[PDB]
Amino acid sequence: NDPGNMSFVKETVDKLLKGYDIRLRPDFGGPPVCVGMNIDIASIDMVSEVNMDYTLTMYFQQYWRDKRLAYSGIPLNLTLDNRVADQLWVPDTYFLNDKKSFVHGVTVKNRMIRLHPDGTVLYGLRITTTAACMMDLRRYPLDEQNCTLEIESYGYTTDDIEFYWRGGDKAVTGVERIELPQFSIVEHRLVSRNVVFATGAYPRLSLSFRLKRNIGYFILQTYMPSILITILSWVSFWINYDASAARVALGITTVLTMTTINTHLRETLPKIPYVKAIDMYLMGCFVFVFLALLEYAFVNYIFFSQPARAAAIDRWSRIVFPFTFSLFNLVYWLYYV
Amino acid sequence: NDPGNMSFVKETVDKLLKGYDIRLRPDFGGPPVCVGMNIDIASIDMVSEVNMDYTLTMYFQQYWRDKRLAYSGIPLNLTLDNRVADQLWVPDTYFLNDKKSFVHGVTVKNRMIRLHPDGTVLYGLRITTTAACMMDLRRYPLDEQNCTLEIESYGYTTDDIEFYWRGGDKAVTGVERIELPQFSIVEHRLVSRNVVFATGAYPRLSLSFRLKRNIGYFILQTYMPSILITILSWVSFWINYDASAARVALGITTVLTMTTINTHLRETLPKIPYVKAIDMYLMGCFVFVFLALLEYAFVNYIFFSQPARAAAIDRWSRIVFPFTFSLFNLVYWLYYV
Amino acid sequence: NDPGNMSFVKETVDKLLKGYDIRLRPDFGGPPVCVGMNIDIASIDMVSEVNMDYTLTMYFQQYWRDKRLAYSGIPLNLTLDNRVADQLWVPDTYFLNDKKSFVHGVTVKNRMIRLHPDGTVLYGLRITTTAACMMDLRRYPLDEQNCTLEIESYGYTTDDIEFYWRGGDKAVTGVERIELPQFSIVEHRLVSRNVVFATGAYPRLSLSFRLKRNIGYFILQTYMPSILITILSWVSFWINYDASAARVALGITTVLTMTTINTHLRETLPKIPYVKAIDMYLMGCFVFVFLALLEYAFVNYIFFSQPARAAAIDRWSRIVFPFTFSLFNLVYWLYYV
Amino acid sequence: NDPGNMSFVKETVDKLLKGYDIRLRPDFGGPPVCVGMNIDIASIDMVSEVNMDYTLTMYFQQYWRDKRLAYSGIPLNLTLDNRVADQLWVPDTYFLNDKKSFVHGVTVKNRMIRLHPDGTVLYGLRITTTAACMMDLRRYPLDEQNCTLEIESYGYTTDDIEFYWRGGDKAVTGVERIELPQFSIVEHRLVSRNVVFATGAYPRLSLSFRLKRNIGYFILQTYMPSILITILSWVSFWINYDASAARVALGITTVLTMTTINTHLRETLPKIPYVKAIDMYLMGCFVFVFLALLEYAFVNYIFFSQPARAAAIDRWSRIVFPFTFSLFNLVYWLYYV
Amino acid sequence: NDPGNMSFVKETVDKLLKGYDIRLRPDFGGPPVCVGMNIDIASIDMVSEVNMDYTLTMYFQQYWRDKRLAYSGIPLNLTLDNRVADQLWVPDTYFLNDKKSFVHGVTVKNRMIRLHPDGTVLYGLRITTTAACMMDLRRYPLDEQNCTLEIESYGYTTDDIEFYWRGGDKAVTGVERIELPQFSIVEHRLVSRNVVFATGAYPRLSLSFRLKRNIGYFILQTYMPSILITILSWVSFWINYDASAARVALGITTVLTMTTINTHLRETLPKIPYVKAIDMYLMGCFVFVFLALLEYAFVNYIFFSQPARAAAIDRWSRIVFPFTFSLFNLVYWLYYV
Ligand SMILES: *[C@@H]1O[C@H](CO)[C@@H](O[C@@H]2O[C@H](CO)[C@@H](O[C@@H]3O[C@H](CO[C@H]4O[C@H](CO)[C@@H](O)[C@H](O)[C@@H]4O)[C@@H](O)[C@H](O[C@H]4O[C@H](CO)[C@@H](O)[C@H](O)[C@@H]4O)[C@@H]3O)[C@H](O)[C@H]2NC(C)=O)[C@H](O)[C@H]1NC(C)=O
Ligand SMILES: *[C@@H]1O[C@H](CO)[C@@H](O[C@@H]2O[C@H](CO)[C@@H](O[C@@H]3O[C@H](CO[C@H]4O[C@H](CO)[C@@H](O)[C@H](O)[C@@H]4O)[C@@H](O)[C@H](O[C@H]4O[C@H](CO)[C@@H](O)[C@H](O)[C@@H]4O)[C@@H]3O)[C@H](O)[C@H]2NC(C)=O)[C@H](O)[C@H]1NC(C)=O
Ligand SMILES: *[C@@H]1O[C@H](CO)[C@@H](O[C@@H]2O[C@H](CO)[C@@H](O[C@@H]3O[C@H](CO[C@H]4O[C@H](CO)[C@@H](O)[C@H](O)[C@@H]4O)[C@@H](O)[C@H](O[C@H]4O[C@H](CO)[C@@H](O)[C@H](O)[C@@H]4O)[C@@H]3O)[C@H](O)[C@H]2NC(C)=O)[C@H](O)[C@H]1NC(C)=O
Ligand SMILES: *[C@@H]1O[C@H](CO)[C@@H](O[C@@H]2O[C@H](CO)[C@@H](O[C@@H]3O[C@H](CO[C@H]4O[C@H](CO)[C@@H](O)[C@H](O)[C@@H]4O)[C@@H](O)[C@H](O[C@H]4O[C@H](CO)[C@@H](O)[C@H](O)[C@@H]4O)[C@@H]3O)[C@H](O)[C@H]2NC(C)=O)[C@H](O)[C@H]1NC(C)=O
Ligand SMILES: *[C@@H]1O[C@H](CO)[C@@H](O[C@@H]2O[C@H](CO)[C@@H](O)[C@H](O)[C@H]2NC(C)=O)[C@H](O)[C@H]1NC(C)=O
Ligand SMILES: *[C@@H]1O[C@H](CO)[C@@H](O)[C@H](O)[C@H]1NC(C)=O
Ligand SMILES: *[C@@H]1O[C@H](CO)[C@@H](O)[C@H](O)[C@H]1NC(C)=O
Ligand SMILES: *[C@@H]1O[C@H](CO)[C@@H](O)[C@H](O)[C@H]1NC(C)=O
Ligand SMILES: *[C@@H]1O[C@H](CO)[C@@H](O)[C@H](O)[C@H]1NC(C)=O
Ligand SMILES: *[C@@H]1O[C@H](CO)[C@@H](O)[C@H](O)[C@H]1NC(C)=O
Ligand SMILES: [Cl-]
Ligand SMILES: [Cl-]
Ligand SMILES: [Cl-]
Ligand SMILES: [Cl-]
Ligand SMILES: [Cl-]
Repeated sequence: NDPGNMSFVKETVDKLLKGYDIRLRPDFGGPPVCVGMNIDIASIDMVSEVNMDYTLTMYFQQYWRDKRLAYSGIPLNLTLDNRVADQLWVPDTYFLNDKKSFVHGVTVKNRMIRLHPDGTVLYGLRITTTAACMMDLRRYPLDEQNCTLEIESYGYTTDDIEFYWRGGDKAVTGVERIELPQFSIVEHRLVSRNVVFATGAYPRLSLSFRLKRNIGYFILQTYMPSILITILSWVSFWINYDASAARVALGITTVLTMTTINTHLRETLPKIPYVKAIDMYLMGCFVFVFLALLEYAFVNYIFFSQPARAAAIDRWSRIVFPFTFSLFNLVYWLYYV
Repeated sequence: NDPGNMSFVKETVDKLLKGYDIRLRPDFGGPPVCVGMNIDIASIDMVSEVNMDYTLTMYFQQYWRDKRLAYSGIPLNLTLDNRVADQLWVPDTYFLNDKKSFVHGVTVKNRMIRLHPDGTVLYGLRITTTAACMMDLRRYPLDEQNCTLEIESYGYTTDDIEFYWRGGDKAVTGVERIELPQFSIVEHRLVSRNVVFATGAYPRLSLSFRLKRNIGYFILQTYMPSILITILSWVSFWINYDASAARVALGITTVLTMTTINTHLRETLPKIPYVKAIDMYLMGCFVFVFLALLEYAFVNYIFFSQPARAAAIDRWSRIVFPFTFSLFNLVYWLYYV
Repeated sequence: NDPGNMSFVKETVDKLLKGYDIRLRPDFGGPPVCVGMNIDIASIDMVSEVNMDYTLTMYFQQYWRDKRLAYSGIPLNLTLDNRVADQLWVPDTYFLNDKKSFVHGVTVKNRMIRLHPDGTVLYGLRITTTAACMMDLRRYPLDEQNCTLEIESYGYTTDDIEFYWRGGDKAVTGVERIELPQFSIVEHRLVSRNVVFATGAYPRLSLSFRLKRNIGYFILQTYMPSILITILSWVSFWINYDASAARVALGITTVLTMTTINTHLRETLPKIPYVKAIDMYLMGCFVFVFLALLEYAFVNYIFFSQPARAAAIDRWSRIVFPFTFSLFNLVYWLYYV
Repeated sequence: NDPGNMSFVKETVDKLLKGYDIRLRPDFGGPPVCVGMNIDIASIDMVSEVNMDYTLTMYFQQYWRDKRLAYSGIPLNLTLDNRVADQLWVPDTYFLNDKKSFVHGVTVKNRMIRLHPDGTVLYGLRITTTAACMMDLRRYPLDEQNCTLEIESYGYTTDDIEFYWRGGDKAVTGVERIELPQFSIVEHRLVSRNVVFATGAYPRLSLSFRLKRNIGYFILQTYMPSILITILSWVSFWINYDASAARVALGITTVLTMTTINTHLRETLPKIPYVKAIDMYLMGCFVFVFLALLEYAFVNYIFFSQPARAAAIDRWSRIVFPFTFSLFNLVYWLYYV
Repeated sequence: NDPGNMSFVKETVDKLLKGYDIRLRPDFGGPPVCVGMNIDIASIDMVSEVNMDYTLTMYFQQYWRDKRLAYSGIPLNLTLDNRVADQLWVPDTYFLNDKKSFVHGVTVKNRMIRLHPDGTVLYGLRITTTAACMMDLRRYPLDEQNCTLEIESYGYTTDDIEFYWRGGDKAVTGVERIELPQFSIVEHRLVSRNVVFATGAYPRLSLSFRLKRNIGYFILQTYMPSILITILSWVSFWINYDASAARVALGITTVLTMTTINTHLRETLPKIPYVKAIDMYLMGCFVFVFLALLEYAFVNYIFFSQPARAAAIDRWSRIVFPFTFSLFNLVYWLYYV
């Protein structure tokens, strides 16, 4: 009779849990129970190309109705201590593609249960999850990635449990507040579908983001140092061919410098082994400095016999190398845009 | 009647827990319960730019009143074993921006419960928490950071629970004893406010520090080696231009040395990819050594035809390079102070 | 009488667990209980040569019959909450070669129990396991690996429990969907056998894959840089022998470049210490550049006394080195194919 | 009556735990309970300068008297299974400066409870703890460190619990058996005191060690390579000044070699950023090789105009550089001893 | 009467656990209980010189008799579910030198309990343990190590529990199947003894292995590259002394190459700081290349004044350096064999 009477509320709640069976879903043997889900994305911790995964922190909320929990006489929504969730049936929701997830537990287990007079249950969890994201890094670092989060029921088919995004397209919030230092989020989508398996159709909810990488860092730290070394290799062309020590030292040191750039960048670059766009550019620049030293090899071999022809080779090399390298840049960036 | 009678105290405490409901907050259905909080900061373990987080160890204390726990006849404050906290209602306090936190449990769970005759509860926890701190590292290593710790109730709105800093501005202690090897704490602030959400206003407490990085290490290990290499590149100007091997070797080795400095520092520097102030300085010095070798390319090309003009270019380069580099230093440090 | 009557189903299930003993296997003291197993491979997280292990995520399902759990009157398959599995006997199945495995527990423990009227139990678990895989890396990176997963009963012999692959060769699914960036799966096999131990025969199930490594990355990043340095060393042969500084600098810098390639690749290469095929090729190329500099040592020592003989040595070196290196390549790749 | 009668001992122990309250300390409301502590140090796992902590494994024993546990008729000390400790009051002892600690649990929880007829309790735990140790590394690697372990009661003041070292100065054993590869233990001290806090005085026990680092490794691997490069730079002085290519190459390569030593040592050196003694020596040697190349710059500029003065500068440089470097060594080692 | 009657077996087992006290050892107050132990070594995961520990996976079995568990009428050995071990007394066996150990728990806790009619208990556990192994690495990488596993009772003295190796020298199996990529096992020993402590003698079992490292990897990757650089330094002796640029560049580049070998190997070598045999060889080779460049310093200083004496120094250096280096190799390998 009195909502503020704590003794009466204890009697009301104990009546709900008297005879309550946690092993049975609501409306057992009848129509499936519809569970609505909405996510408040706290942050995206990291996106790892080496491990092919990303880490996500979110507020995961589930919304279903259990008529066994309906109470009367109290015109209020009962927010209960999170330890009562162990005494109730909850959906066996799991993330299909997650690798390691947990529920925060400081200072208490980050969980909330809110009851409603008609039997509706609001069930919230603060979850940090690492989900697998297979990344196509052929265009690295100019790549665009699409990482998803799959939500499914572990043991119940669509004859028992159905999923939907509560609130429509606005079910997932906090996407605009995500601050990824390396990526920029382009779009996010919410997909609801049933997936047919051996044991029957299973409810499925999908949340996906499209990530576009920021290339500003790689231009300054990776492409620019390699270009300048390639430019520096062409200095040998304008050096007089009689100076054997100067042009050989200049040619071989640029090759030495190029290898140091290549070898040390591999430590900073992702450890995943296969061909990438950045590797094609770095190897392309190494070929040019390799051919620049070979150019002087031909000139130095024929400088004594045919000075006019040796000088002619050197003069043309002052144009072919800048033109071919610029032509190589044109085709490379057009193919990677 | 006798405070020292252990049997009587057991009877008194068991009476308090007889009929006690942990699922209901104090004054359920009535005015919100006010929870006072104070923090004793044990230490700040680390501040990570790569992970964008910091680790904090603290004594977290909560102070509320529960009239269900009021006892009479014992004019003493009852300090109970920490296992009794599981038999009482405690606030569902959590840290909004934490990534991984735990309560120490050696040799026992680091927790204390103290009861008072009027029903007041003192609840302490020793917590190590890793909290996310988004760092703006454009001015790295001359950056100044502001890392916070957000405290909020997980399931209760301001109609049920209210937060305040117990003791005012002196609620948080131990800040002056924090010893960060890399940072110096400038100020800390305590903020109390209510944040409006979809489900209503939520109590919020904020503790923030301002961190100023120490630049002494970077001057000796990063800026000084790069400056001296740039100074060493200008030695080629005073070397006679006829010595083709000497000036070419000197010019190309400084470029080789500069790349080794750049590549190896990236391992020591933070792994976060984007433009930083230190990167601008390192790349700026590489341009100067790159142009120093290009300067001899022009001189060596025209030394035979116009010795006077080639010598004139060399003479002016002994002034422009020191002046431009000093001018570059002036604008760089003024823009980063 | 009514399948949709939740109260009747609770009575039926409680009758099954009344007097049920979890310490005794089904048909205790009689014929062994046959447990059928099928695996749905979610993914293969990683394959580590340094740790000699691979990480696997899968849906592990076990299928046995317990006549103590037979129920009548309900013509339906009872899917129960996963917390009921603690109240039933389950096989003590473990993975023989695993190093670290766990069952996912977000948002609930990833586990399902399904009962059938005849007493059959379907028991599913989502398990991430790290299994030891001893790899023969003599042919690295042209190696082919065979990693297995051994399934055995911990405490029961074949007189008590028997294993079989439920569904035959189609028991394990999802192998075709595995996407390993570095490896390609060639075949998988299912083996069932009994292994005789000291305490008797034990049931055993084996799932093995054959992995073939992708060599495309190593050709571009490891073999190609080393070959080009070896080619660049032969440039000294066509350089005139009077230029002492040029040929010595060219010869010694290629050795310097080769060491930098060798030393830095070790960081990228697996940390396991022993002889590998890639090490033989890298050391072979170092011998050629080492002998190239020794070739000029002989020429420079006898150029003054016998110019004709010194020139003859240089002329033959322009053929022997390309021929021997090509001959070395022919034998190397034939032995490693 | 019969000590060997297992049934009688069960009756005696069950009588002690009948009515026993774990929430109340012994002599509740009366004099404080004195807890004696002794530690058997198993090992010191590691000492980390990067993390500013050390790892310790020890046998932690606590010794107090509880008259509620007094028994008569059995003239024996009852060693009970470690699961009985959960049914008894134990001190809330914790380590003030620990970062991560645990109690070993294989094959059982490493814990022992021994009862005595007068009510005395012996309570042992095998604990591995990581304790914070703030290290002053200005004199690194010639530093001497003092790492402590603070022991305190979490919730009880000196009015309730008092601490003392059981056995006096011999309370802590196993210090002489500690084998640190990098450090040598000089002394250890045991301190007992009461620390006044806001809520009153708290018992405190302190165990501290003084660690002296071993410098033999750094002499061979760090100081010796840098000294020899500095010695090698002076070779240019005895080289004839007409050889422009030789002295420039020798001077610039020593600078290149010095940077490689500096950059690569940072990976092996601790990652903590600030000035250290080793950094001063490495930077000092770089200045000498930097000035050695500048010395030839002056000589090469004036060799044509004033050969006598240019030769005079070279002759004096053969003495000033060895003398200044030796003078630099004298002041450096005297200031760091 | 009927072994196959599951109801009768439940009655028999429940009778054993009726009145059973887990806090008391078998034959409490009487003769000590003898516990037999045998180990089936599954594998040795890794041996870490940096952490001074090794990881071991094994089947740990304990064999004792408890007359309280004797049953009659069932002529069979009762294999029970592993959850019954929590209802029985088990020895408090722990590993003295372990650092981190756990019992596998997928799909169940890897544990078995087998009862016998006379009261004998067979108790098995699958344990992965990391045990501390102090390694003497003065002879690294030609070192031979002896790693042990100490087994002891935590709380019981020899008056209560006694240990023995069940099966004699054949108690530990699977040693011959251990496959360490870096080490080869020479011998293993089983030791049983009582260790006298302050509180009395304690039972102790010791299992130790002798490990011999494989040096094949270090010969190819560490010793061979350093030897060839030292050989390459002697090329300067046969180069004509008039070529100042050639011999200086050759001498200083070998020093540069040697430092790169030394610095980069430290990353691959163990991080433990102190003198090792490999460090002596690497530093010895650096002295030879250091003295080789100093040899030309003397020759170049006196070539103009005394060409005959300068040539004489060069001629003798072609013999002393190969002889001293070979003499250095002879003493080094004899002292390290
Ligand atoms: C990252 O990558 C993933 C995987 O490719 C992308 O996920 C896909 O997203 C698209 C939408 O952008 C999904 O397409 C939609 O699927 C809905 C569900 O499909 C189920 O139901 C339909 C029948 O309704 C069945 O045919 C189907 O088999 C499933 O059972 C559909 O309802 C949608 O249909 C709507 O649009 C079509 C036109 O496209 C209309 O004709 C319809 O009337 C209706 O309006 C639609 O087809 C697709 O299913 C998702 N794939 C998966 C595997 O889930 C992410 O979008 C991507 N991320 C980003 C940022 O791009
Ligand atoms: C990775 O490496 C592992 C280990 O080498 C390979 O595993 C082996 O796989 C082969 C099959 O490819 C297995 O061979 C088969 O074993 C079955 C079980 O053996 C038990 O039972 C037989 C009697 O039936 C006993 O003799 C034996 O001792 C065992 O107790 C056999 O039933 C199979 O026999 C079938 O084929 C033979 C011909 O080969 C016929 O004569 C038979 O009639 C019958 O049709 C067969 O012998 C082998 O046992 C596996 N080894 C282990 C240790 O399990 C993986 O295959 C490999 N991975 C890849 C991808 O290659
Ligand atoms: C690593 O660094 C720590 C911190 O600096 C060192 O710890 C200190 O150790 C010294 C001893 O070496 C301690 O000094 C002793 O403290 C005792 C306790 O102090 C309490 O009680 C006294 C009154 O008795 C109060 O004044 C005080 O405020 C405390 O409440 C004292 O009892 C000792 O006094 C004894 O010596 C003095 C002379 O020194 C005599 O006059 C006295 O009569 C008596 O005999 C003494 O003062 C010091 O307290 C420790 N500091 C801390 C913070 O605990 C470690 O020693 C160091 N490690 C190594 C290896 O050097
Ligand atoms: C790695 O390093 C460890 C530590 O050094 C080695 O462990 C030692 O192994 C040897 C055997 O190889 C052990 O020696 C034996 O110890 C037994 C137990 O000693 C207890 O009991 C005896 C009395 O019986 C007491 O004197 C002693 O103090 C102990 O209380 C002895 O019973 C053995 O005696 C047998 O041999 C001797 C001759 O050597 C005969 O005279 C006896 O009659 C009898 O037959 C023997 O002394 C030694 O105890 C171990 N040390 C430790 C600390 O446990 C490992 O062997 C090594 N690993 C490898 C692979 O080498
Ligand atoms: C029990 O705790 C209360 C609260 O800490 C103590 O009350 C304080 O008493 C001091 C004086 O001793 C006052 O200065 C404070 O203002 C009081 N605080 C409050 C909230 O009342 C009380 O003294 C303690 N009881 C005992 C026996 O120590
Ligand atoms: C509060 O509810 C309890 C339980 O129904 C009841 O006994 C009590 O009388 C109520 N309070 C009042 C003031 O009536
Ligand atoms: C202590 O309290 C108990 C419980 O109220 C009571 O039975 C006992 O008599 C008290 N002690 C004394 C000495 O009265
Ligand atoms: C449902 O089953 C319960 C338990 O057997 C029974 O008491 C109840 O009457 C059943 N429902 C109906 C509508 O009969
Ligand atoms: C052992 O103690 C029990 C409990 O006190 C008692 O019933 C039994 O008789 C004792 N044993 C003997 C031989 O008296
Ligand atoms: C099996 O044992 C139970 C318990 O002792 C007994 O009641 C039952 O009669 C036995 N079975 C048969 C067939 O006698
Ligand atoms: Cl957490
Ligand atoms: Cl802890
Ligand atoms: Cl998980
Ligand atoms: Cl452990
Ligand atoms: Cl495990």
